[PDB]
Amino acid sequence: AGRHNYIFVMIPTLYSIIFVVGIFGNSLVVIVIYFYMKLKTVASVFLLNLALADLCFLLTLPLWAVYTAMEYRWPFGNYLCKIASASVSFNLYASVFLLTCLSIDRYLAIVHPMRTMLVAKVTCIIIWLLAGLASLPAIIHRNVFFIENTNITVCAFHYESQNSTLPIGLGLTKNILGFLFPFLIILTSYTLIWKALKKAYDLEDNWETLNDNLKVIEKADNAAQVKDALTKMRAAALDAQKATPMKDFRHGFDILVGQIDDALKLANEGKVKEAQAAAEQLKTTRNAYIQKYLERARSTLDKLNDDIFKIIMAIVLFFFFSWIPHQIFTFLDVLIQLGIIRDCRIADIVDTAMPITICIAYFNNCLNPLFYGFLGKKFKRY
Amino acid sequence: DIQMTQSPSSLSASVGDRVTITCRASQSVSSAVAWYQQKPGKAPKLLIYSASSLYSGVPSRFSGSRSGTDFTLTISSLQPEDFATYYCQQYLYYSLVTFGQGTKVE
Amino acid sequence: EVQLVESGGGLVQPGGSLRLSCAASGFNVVDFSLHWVRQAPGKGLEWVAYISSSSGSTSYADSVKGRFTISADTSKNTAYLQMNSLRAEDTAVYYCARWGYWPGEPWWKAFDYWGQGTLVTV
Amino acid sequence: LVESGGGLVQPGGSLRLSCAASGYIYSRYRMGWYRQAPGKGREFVAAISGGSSTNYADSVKGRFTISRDNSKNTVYLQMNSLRAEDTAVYYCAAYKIDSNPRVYWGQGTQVT
Ligand SMILES: CCCCc1nc(Cl)c(CO)n1Cc1ccc(-c2ccccc2-c2nn[nH]n2)cc1
Repeated sequence: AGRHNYIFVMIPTLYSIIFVVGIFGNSLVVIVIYFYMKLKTVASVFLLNLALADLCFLLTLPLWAVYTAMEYRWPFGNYLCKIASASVSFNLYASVFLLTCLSIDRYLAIVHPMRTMLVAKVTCIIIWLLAGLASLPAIIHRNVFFIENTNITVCAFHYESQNSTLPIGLGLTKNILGFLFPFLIILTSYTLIWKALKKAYDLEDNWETLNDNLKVIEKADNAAQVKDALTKMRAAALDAQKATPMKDFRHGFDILVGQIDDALKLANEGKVKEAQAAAEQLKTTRNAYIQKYLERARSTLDKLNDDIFKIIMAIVLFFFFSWIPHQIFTFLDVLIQLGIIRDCRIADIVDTAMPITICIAYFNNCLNPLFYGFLGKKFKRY
Repeated sequence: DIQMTQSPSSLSASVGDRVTITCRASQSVSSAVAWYQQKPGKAPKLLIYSASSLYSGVPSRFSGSRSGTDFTLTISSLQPEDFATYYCQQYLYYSLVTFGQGTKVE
Repeated sequence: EVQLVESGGGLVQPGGSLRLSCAASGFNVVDFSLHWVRQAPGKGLEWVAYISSSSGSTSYADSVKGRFTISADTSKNTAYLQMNSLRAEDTAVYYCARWGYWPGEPWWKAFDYWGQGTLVTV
Repeated sequence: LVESGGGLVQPGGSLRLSCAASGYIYSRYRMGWYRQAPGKGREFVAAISGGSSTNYADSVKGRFTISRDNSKNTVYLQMNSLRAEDTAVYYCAAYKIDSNPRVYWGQGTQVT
């Protein structure tokens, strides 16, 4: 009721600070990406379009700032009530589609490292068109409504009944197309990334154990340090053979263990000098069959060193963390619209926490630039 | 000298129960762990080689898994014929063979 | 089918000698390693020694190294083991087992076929 | 889902425009009536709910009376002196003003 006025008077100032922070940071991001990076990779095109969508949304943000400040007294008219809400919904849809495409591109780049810039631009245009199409409900049904006989006007959503089933659809098309289907694609594209990293790390971790113990054999001539070092090498050779990133990889390690078994043979008798001679041959086998598969493991793990992967992970994680309040509360509204819940408290919590969730959901719009300078060590110099 | 330790000294269970035996190795032996079953007065019989692969002619009750250095043997249904001493084994190298201590399911 | 049969067991005073022989059938010693696993009465299985006929290799347990002499004969498809300077601990049931060579799967199968077992008393 | 009702009548007569609504669109939503005169836009005629006092248009306050019913989940509009330019089509709207404002309209009923 009127008690909510005290908290809600601070909503417009949060909108204003978000607007200024975003309109500065995302503009800087645009100029940085276009100039110091020159859009030389596919990951740059998607991020630049994310920044452009942020610009487009933040341009129409201050209308809602005064709309909440004036306590729902939208004066800008119908031609802006039908475009500001459209801009908000389009921002949501375009941002989530761009994030899904970014995650798919990261998976393809670090799991399948095999002109795509033009393909990126085409996909970007398709994403913008699809987001504009999904913003059609705000294009059509959003309309200025005169409250009572007074002169108060609100950018109300006109559920014209007896010709529309949408009330169920709109609350669900957001929760499905804007958060659910994108989540499955992104989670799948990042679980597959983890599997490819785990296989690459296992080969690198086990081959390290071969390297350190190989150094131990040369430096020690105790006739038992060779046994201890060789035993840990054979166990590492077997483990690395199972870290599949086909016959060449298996045949490459079958000979490798055979040399360790040969070296372990004379370590038993006491021929220390002959022990490291057989262990020295391990380098020859490595350079032939294993080094080819050893560079890919480091190359794949080197993609985590890229600042792009750090930035995209931060952007994707925050977007779905900040949208989990509103998307959950949106589903609650959908259930309450069909009569599933008939609780005053449920209706009250949905109708009073939703103002905060919208601010929370679009809070990420002014935090995308802050993820560039925080994790983009290169971006700091710009 | 990889020491191999078996946790359940003498597992007690009834018919139809699902029993497990846990093996822990001193060093890392990769997946080179085998499980045996010595009925009394008879030679041991191999059940699971490579710590996860069932042997030929062995009922599918026995299933083995490896979690780093932790090797476990699982019997889905404890038939009355599966009452014998189960022995761990690690076979990283020919001269580095060390068995467990024995878990007799009673 | 592939089977392994032992022999040479008996009763002897400590410090005696026995000729524990591990005969093989079905397979050949030239493509398998014939180990020796023993267990004291009521105790767990303990490794003793092994022969690599193809590679001519041999090894022994730490409590057994320098005590027993092992050998193989591929002509008769049988293994051998010599007992020297027996002790009270040496008494056990000696199982001869077979184990494949590293290149391929037969290595991963561990001791897949064990011998019938022979009893040695001191 | 917003229903409607009513019909035509001779000048000076009276009739009860009815409009039933679902449990959601009645309990928490300000249920009201808007008249859309031919060649004109919709204008406020009445309202009975929404946690606020009932409101009539200044041109209809004399002979209009909107009523409700807690049992059958309906709202009735009781016109008394139907003359002048009251000939129009009446929409039964149920608007709830929040951070996602909604206006549930309904099928119009021509009245003459
Ligand atoms: C930071 C953006 C604030 C937007 C906003 N705050 C308030 Cl308060 C309102 C009034 O309803 N509005 C207008 C508005 C609210 C929700 C949406 C929206 C969001 C996601 C998905 C769909 C929509 C939508 N609502 N109507 N058409 N599309 C659009 C506009």
